Amino acid sequence: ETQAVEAGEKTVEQFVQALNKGDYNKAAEMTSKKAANKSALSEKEILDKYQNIYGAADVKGLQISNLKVDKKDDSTYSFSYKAKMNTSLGELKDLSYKGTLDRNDGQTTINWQPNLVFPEMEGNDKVSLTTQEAARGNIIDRNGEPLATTGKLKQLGVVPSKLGDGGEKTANIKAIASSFDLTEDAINQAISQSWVQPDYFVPLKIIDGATPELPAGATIQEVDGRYYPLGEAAAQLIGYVGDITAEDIDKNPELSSNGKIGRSGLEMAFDKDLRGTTGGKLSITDADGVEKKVLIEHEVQNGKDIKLTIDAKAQKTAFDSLGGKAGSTVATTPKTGDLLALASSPSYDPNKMTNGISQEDYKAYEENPEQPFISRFATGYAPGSTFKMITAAIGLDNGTIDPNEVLTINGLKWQKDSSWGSYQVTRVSDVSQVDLKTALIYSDNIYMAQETLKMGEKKFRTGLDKFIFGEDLDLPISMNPAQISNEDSFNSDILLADTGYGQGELLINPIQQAAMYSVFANNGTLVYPKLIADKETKDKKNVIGETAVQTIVPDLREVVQDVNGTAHSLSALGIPLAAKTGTAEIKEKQDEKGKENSFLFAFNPDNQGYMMVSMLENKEDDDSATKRASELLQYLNQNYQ
Repeated sequence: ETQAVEAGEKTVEQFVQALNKGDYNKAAEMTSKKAANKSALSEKEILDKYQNIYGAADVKGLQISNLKVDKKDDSTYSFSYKAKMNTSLGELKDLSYKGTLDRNDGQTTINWQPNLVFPEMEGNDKVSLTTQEAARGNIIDRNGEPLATTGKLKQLGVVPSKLGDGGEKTANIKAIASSFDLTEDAINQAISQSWVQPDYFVPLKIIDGATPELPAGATIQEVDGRYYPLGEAAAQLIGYVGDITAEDIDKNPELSSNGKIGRSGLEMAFDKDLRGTTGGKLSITDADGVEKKVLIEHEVQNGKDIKLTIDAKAQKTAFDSLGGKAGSTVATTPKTGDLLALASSPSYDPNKMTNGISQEDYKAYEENPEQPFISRFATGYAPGSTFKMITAAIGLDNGTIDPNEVLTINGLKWQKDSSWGSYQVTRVSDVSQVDLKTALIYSDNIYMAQETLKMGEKKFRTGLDKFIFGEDLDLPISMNPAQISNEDSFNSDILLADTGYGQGELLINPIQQAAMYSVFANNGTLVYPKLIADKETKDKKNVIGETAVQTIVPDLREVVQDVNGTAHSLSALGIPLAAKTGTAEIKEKQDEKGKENSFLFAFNPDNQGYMMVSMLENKEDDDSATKRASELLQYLNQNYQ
């Protein structure tokens, strides 16, 4: 009729969680009085020992197993268990702890001994901790410009002794809370931490913006931190870093209990390569410091740099050009696949994200219907009517499209026959006589719809299978493979027609679009995009025939040169351009009225030096991808020959 084991097991479990959370006072309180067969130190000494050892090594995730609590005599119970914990030098597994407990007046306490810090420690043994911190690698652009690196950050903090006494301190803390949007409790918790000394500086917040008037006690210090020079302009590509938490540790035991881990983008994708290995040594020594046991010993390894094909100026110009609207712009050197820019708008501040963003500003990002967190350049979209040039090329190669055949088209709408019900393909300009060249110039959907249907699904898919639908691109960016449609067959004349001018169920991301459109700058050879600068160029030959390319390209120049071309506004720039505009019209079940995406494909047809693909999502009034492309084009044309 005994159930004092219940309380026994529980005490050890309460002691351990107390240490797990760093409440060393609480763990000290659960220990027996100091005496020969009880605790070896007063509770204050005990508190201090854990604070100096466990606090310095930043011990977290202390977890036990095999908890056995057997009784030996009336007022004494033995205990033992296995455990692991994580430190600032990594995990510590296979630890065997053992001890006894004192039962008295209902309560049960721990007969503390040094071996409940670390096993085999005895008497006045000590712990030595040395740390060699490893610098996180930098993500740099094609010319070495920094995209993720270390920077000097403005850190607000207070010096307790300079805060005053009694009411004055309370008045100063109030003022700091106002001027910097902080809580009094937050500030007070921070000043109470044990490492703090009267004249020491205690950090409170990273100041991104001008520095307000500083109240007594408050001060700013420039400190090192991860820094993103392009800020939001490359936020989705690069991602951001955050504090390591237990969950990360569970998965990776080599992770330092305190440190930084990438949360998205390349920071995450290359986190192992960028973090390196933290060095140092945790060991037990006797009272004199003579090494007794080595618990952990690592050699420091600085992370390595990751060099991209990105051009930091193109990236910034690409992002800025989207004017804060929903959209994406991708730019490459089509002959090699180098990714010069990967812009997605809107975006988020990666510096605020890494430096402690409020919960409200974080939700406002995630809840924004325009989704600034998504990587639009890695998200599948219907490619729009720019895709007409792909359908055209396929038709020239298989002989179903004669560039000289002139179609008679009346009005802005057309259906094959009344089996289409109320559906009709729509074009923007009412041009009566339309051949391939005229269809490209005017961006005529009806012409291409008619030609696709004439071609038939079998020939059309035979051309499309030569591209990259279904392929997983070799890039450190998460994405789904492009698709023609949801199933293997369209099983619909309408869907077939629609896919020919780029709507229907096509889903291709801007990077994938750029890969496919590279055939016009490589005489029909497809060049796979690359992001890592040292990577070997990869290509696929004969995706489209040389003759198709040679026929379409001079037509694309007219898209710009011809007074009626849809990209004629770009001819005022006076630079060599082959272009194809497009639109995608998608259905609605909430606004009712459909939304329209606007696109621009452009490249230098004289030197094939650069290529761009840009989308303005849900364009308004007279905005277009084309009206925003001039600055990026000017810059690429000057620099990529």
